[PDB]
Amino acid sequence: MKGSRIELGDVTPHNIKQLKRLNQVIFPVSYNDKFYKDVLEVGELAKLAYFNDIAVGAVCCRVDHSQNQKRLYIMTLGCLAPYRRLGIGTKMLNHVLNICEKDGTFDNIYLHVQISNESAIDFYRKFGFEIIETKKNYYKRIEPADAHVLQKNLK
Amino acid sequence: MNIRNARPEDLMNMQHCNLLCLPENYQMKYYFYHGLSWPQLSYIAEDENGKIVGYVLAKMEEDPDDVPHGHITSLAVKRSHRRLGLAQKLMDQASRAMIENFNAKYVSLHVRKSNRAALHLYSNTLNFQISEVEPKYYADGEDAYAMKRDLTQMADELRR
Amino acid sequence: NLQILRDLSLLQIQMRDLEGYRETRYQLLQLRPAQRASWIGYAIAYHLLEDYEMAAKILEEFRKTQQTSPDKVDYEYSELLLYQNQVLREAGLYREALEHLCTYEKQICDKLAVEETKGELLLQLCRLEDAADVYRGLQERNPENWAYYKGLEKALKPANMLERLKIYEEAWTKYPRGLVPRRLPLNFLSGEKFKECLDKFLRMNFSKGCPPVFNTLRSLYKDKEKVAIIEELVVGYETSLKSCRLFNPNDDGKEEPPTTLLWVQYYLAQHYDKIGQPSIALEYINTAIESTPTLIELFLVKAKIYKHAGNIKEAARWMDEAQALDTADRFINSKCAKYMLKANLIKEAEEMCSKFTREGTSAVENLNEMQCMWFQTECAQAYKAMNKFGEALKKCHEIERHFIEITDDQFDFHTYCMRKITLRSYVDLLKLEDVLRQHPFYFKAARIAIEIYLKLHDNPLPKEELIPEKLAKVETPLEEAIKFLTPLKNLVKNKIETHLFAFEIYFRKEKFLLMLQSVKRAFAIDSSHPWLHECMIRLFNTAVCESKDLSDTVRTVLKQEMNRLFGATNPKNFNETFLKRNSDSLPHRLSAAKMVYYLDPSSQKRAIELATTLDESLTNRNLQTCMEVLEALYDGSLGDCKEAAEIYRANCHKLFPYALAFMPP
Ligand SMILES: CC(=O)SCCNC(=O)CCNC(=O)[C@H](O)C(C)(C)COP(=O)(O)OP(=O)(O)OC[C@H]1O[C@@H](n2cnc3c(N)ncnc32)[C@H](O)[C@@H]1OP(=O)(O)O
Ligand SMILES: CC(=O)SCCNC(=O)CCNC(=O)[C@H](O)C(C)(C)COP(=O)(O)OP(=O)(O)OC[C@H]1O[C@@H](n2cnc3c(N)ncnc32)[C@H](O)[C@@H]1OP(=O)(O)O
Ligand SMILES: O=P(O)(O)O[C@H]1[C@H](OP(=O)(O)O)[C@H](OP(=O)(O)O)[C@H](OP(=O)(O)O)[C@@H](OP(=O)(O)O)[C@H]1OP(=O)(O)O
Repeated sequence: MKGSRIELGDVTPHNIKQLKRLNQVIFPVSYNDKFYKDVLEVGELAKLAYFNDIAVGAVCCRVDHSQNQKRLYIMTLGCLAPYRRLGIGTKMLNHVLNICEKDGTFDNIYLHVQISNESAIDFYRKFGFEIIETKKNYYKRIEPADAHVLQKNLK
Repeated sequence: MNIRNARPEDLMNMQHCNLLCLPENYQMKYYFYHGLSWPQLSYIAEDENGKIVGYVLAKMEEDPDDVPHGHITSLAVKRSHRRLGLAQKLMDQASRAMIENFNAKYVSLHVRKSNRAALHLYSNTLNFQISEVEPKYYADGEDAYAMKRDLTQMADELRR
Repeated sequence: NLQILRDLSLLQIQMRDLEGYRETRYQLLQLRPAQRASWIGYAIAYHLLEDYEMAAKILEEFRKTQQTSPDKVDYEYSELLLYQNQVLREAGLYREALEHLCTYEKQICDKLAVEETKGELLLQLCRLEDAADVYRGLQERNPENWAYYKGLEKALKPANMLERLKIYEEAWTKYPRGLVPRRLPLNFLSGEKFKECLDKFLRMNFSKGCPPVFNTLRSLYKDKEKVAIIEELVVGYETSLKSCRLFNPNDDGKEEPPTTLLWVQYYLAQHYDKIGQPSIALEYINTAIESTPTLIELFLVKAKIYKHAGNIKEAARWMDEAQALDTADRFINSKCAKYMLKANLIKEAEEMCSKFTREGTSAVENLNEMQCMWFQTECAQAYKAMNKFGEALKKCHEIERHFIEITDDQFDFHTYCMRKITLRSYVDLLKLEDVLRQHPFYFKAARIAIEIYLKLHDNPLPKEELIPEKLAKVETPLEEAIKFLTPLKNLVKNKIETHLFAFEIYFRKEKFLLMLQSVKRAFAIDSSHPWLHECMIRLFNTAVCESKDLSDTVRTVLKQEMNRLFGATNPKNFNETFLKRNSDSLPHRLSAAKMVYYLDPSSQKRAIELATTLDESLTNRNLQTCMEVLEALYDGSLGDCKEAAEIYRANCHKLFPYALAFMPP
């Protein structure tokens, strides 16, 4: 805990272009402008992750209402390729979980993972995520078009 | 960089560094007011060629219903000279000049709620405390943080 | 009769009649001798007349009637002693000023001004043992001031390079956060002692993550020995940092974050830009951008490489890229508009400054009200580059109108600084308002105005508003140019451009006694100036073949001081003497070639081969001179040479592969 050079920050209208530049560098899929308009209206579920005071990663979430239960869908979570294996994704994902036990009304945590990114499954598996559903034809143009559904039960 | 006490010949270059990076600008006769009322409180930073790269404009708030306290009017560093230690070293020279010239008990300022660079300076390094959130204090409707830094632990190390 | 003598002195200190001001404050003293404003107004009237040995005896008879007063303030009395100590130092009385300081040093609140004058007085009295214990106490208060290390070197007086370093080496262990004591040894060390002292400077700043590690070390780049030490050190850092995550492959510490390799590539992108190799400067900065694409400092440097290489339209593209990332920093917004104005994009730059201004007005109208002189200079320069000479004269007249505001802004401080005793800063304000227009923002605005009025004489085409079309259609362009020159001729005399701009105004008015006066002052500053040579060749030529239409008392006195300035020759052998003394400097070679065509237009082919020299033995063969040689082959200063101005453009394109001035059509 002592000596932290990793910290999080709020997505602001004055740094929203950094959030879009982080997304298109890291993820193969693209997001329209209406995605980046809703992310300014969420609050503390959208965080920019910093490392030595430069922005190297981000997390975006939204509140879901499906299957008669309150879920939280973690859409984007990742950091840059030169800055991995350094603890950025552990700090980002613990921030999402800290909101969940503080509220207590949440029922689920889920996200879709590509079946080719086997490094990302082994990161989420450590925090309690299970493979509950295998989608097919989820992504359109990418070479792996399948997608697992990784879920975490809070109750 | 040379950190030294600002003279009236340096005031016209401090307005140029203010117009260059801060959205809350002042006239020239405001600078000639801070340099003739509290000359010892305004400091600057400069390089080998003599151009100003940072400044601190500070004052003492003249109010009779309370203890004497300092006020930070402005602070900026050119982006070519940021992350050099230049602004903590400019606020440390100005807070010491409030203690030994006017016997200030604390120092206050206003900072925007989204100014992340200045929040990490005042809270994590200069140890300012958030006193009052002021709503719609600025021209684009943004809320400000009123901050306070107690100048009594710093006054004990000068007498020691 | 008060308030008729009070405001009369108030407008006398404004217009600076110090003999009529001293006679007015003398009557106020004999009418109101009890007020503290009547004594300190009478002593300032002697400090401005440089009569220090009577101003020191009015501050003494005022001081002894002040400490006994029951309404004494501790701050208004310490500022009187610190001003009385200053009159004693300007009179040369360095002995009885230290005696005056050591008596009252416990009644003065400002301990910075007490220690700095005491450290100065103990040097002029040769008391260097007690002086070095003042400068060590000043250095503990502020270890970032350069004046406290030059006072230590003047008191300890080191002999060799080894014990001179011990002044700065003590300050490293005593102040581990100071940056000044670790940077000033690099100015005088040399060889292996320089290398191992620079090595502990660069590892400290790369691991910390300071972006201005280059902007500190930029002053010691004019040396060919010291550059090759930095060039081998950081390239050795960059090689091992992407192979073992360490600065050296042999030292035993913990490994480095990926941030450290990012900041060594950031140094070697500005390093090769300073050397003049923009192909490698762009190659390093693009590798850094492909790691962290949201770091704003990587786009301010890529836009600085293209500006130095000659592509200001490509440089303004990346300043527009960097402001998109963070839209609250006014620095990357104000420098982006500065790069838009350099690319002649005035309307694109006005919508840029509209992002950070008032809602209820325009973007350029707000910056005129906020005294923004850096924006009204680049707009005045860009309108001149687009041949909008009327619009450019509007901005140069608004900068001059800013300087009329500031000299009238001192009017509410003559009464204010006598009610509050702050007499040291008030006298420094009065001396500033005499030399206010020697600021650099006035010279770069008066240069544009005179150069436009010189073109309007060669080729003619509340308060009151300024209309751009009324300004350029003026009947006396050289009489409006002399109003921009009259303050420069008084206050800015150390610059050679002040006297040479005085030549061009009087050369077009045929006033030979003033053309001789201005060329004599410019000769005593830099006699090997290329622009000065084009003035005296044009002076000697209009005294040989233009000897009939002058007065007899004028033509007799002229020829005496010419032969004092150059030997018993014609103007043609003065050009060959100038050409042979400095033939390896390219700007002098163009100034000699433009005059060997001016004296006789039949020698055109020798004039072209002089100016189009491009071998590597030349000095100042950079972009800014080769662009000036090429534009002289277009403007007719070397004759009709359209065939020769195209083989030169294709030769200069191999030297500068990024510039837009040498791009092929
Ligand atoms: C299907 C889809 O496309 S879903 C989109 C998922 N997001 C992305 O793909 C973007 C980035 N992808 C990644 O996989 C990133 O590496 C992320 C998300 C793991 C970033 O998190 P990181 O910064 O790497 O956290 P970090 O690795 O430091 O800590 C997590 C711990 O889990 C372990 N771990 C993490 N990755 C791995 C891995 N490939 N293999 C084995 N163990 C791992 C480590 O033990 C690590 O501990 P450590 O820091 O002491 O080494
Ligand atoms: C006017 C007022 O009273 S408040 C408004 C002040 N700001 C403005 O007007 C806009 C211009 N902003 C600036 O010029 C600068 O960013 C300033 C004044 C905020 C400070 O910048 P610097 O000159 O780099 O200050 P400095 O390096 O001494 O700050 C030290 C600490 O401040 C923090 N800090 C400084 N800059 C940053 C930054 N960009 N991001 C995050 N933290 C920062 C850090 O915690 C740093 O600690 P460290 O030295 O251990 O790394
Ligand atoms: O913005 P200013 O305070 O007026 O200083 C600028 C600026 O220097 P800074 O970046 O430190 O502020 C220029 O840098 P850029 O405009 O290229 O970003 C620099 O130019 P160089 O670093 O390339 O040398 C120099 O310009 P100049 O070379 O003319 O001195 C100077 O400009 P002025 O002092 O003349 O205004």
